[PDB]
Amino acid sequence: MSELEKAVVALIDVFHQYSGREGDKHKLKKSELKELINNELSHFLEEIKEQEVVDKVMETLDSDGDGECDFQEFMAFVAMITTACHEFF
Amino acid sequence: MSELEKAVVALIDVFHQYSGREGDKHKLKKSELKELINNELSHFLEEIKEQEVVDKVMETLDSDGDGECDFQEFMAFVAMITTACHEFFEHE
Ligand SMILES: *C1=C(SCCO)C(=O)c2ccccc2C1=O
Ligand SMILES: *C1=C(SCCO)C(=O)c2ccccc2C1=O
Ligand SMILES: [Ca+2]
Ligand SMILES: [Ca+2]
Ligand SMILES: [Ca+2]
Ligand SMILES: [Ca+2]
Repeated sequence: MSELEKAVVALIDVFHQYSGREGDKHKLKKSELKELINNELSHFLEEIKEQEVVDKVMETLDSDGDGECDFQEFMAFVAMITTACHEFF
Repeated sequence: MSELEKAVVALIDVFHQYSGREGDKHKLKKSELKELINNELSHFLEEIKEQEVVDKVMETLDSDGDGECDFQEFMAFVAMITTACHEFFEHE
């Protein structure tokens, strides 16, 4: 794979490393989303140490209202992060 | 860096490998977009050889109509590709 192709696959893989833990294997519940952020975005985003933040992040990401973050919603999160990083530089 | 953080950085890296080649250093013109697809998406998309094909890709991606693909528009392209890829496997 090229660098870009590897990045695409990594996005899918990381989503599933977390979505597949509990409940529906194709969505991130609050606890899965928290762990993804704390373990995999520790250099980019402040660590989540409060359940209120979990609740508010999920509210922001959960566009279809099912209480969880699906792949589409995760990709919108990735786009937000990547845009923020781009602006940073 | 986690794998996710490395992937994010790779997106920014690749965009800039191509956007700074010609003209506006912050956007992909058609030639730069063709080169990006042909060299970085050679396993996921058919090689571009015809003008009409790169014209159509740019038309599809160029949400703001300025004739080039900026970073936001590139990120939307990446999301399209990633979503399509993920649908080839169990995804529900
Ligand atoms: C991206 C980010 S994202 C910050 C939340 O919007 C970042 O914090 C960072 C820090 C240091 C080097 C690189 C980066 C990013 O690419
Ligand atoms: C990703 C892609 S790119 C999007 C194609 O519409 C792909 O073509 C593909 C084909 C076969 C297996 C896996 C994948 C992808 O992960
Ligand atoms: Ca789950
Ligand atoms: Ca949802
Ligand atoms: Ca350019
Ligand atoms: Ca544009």
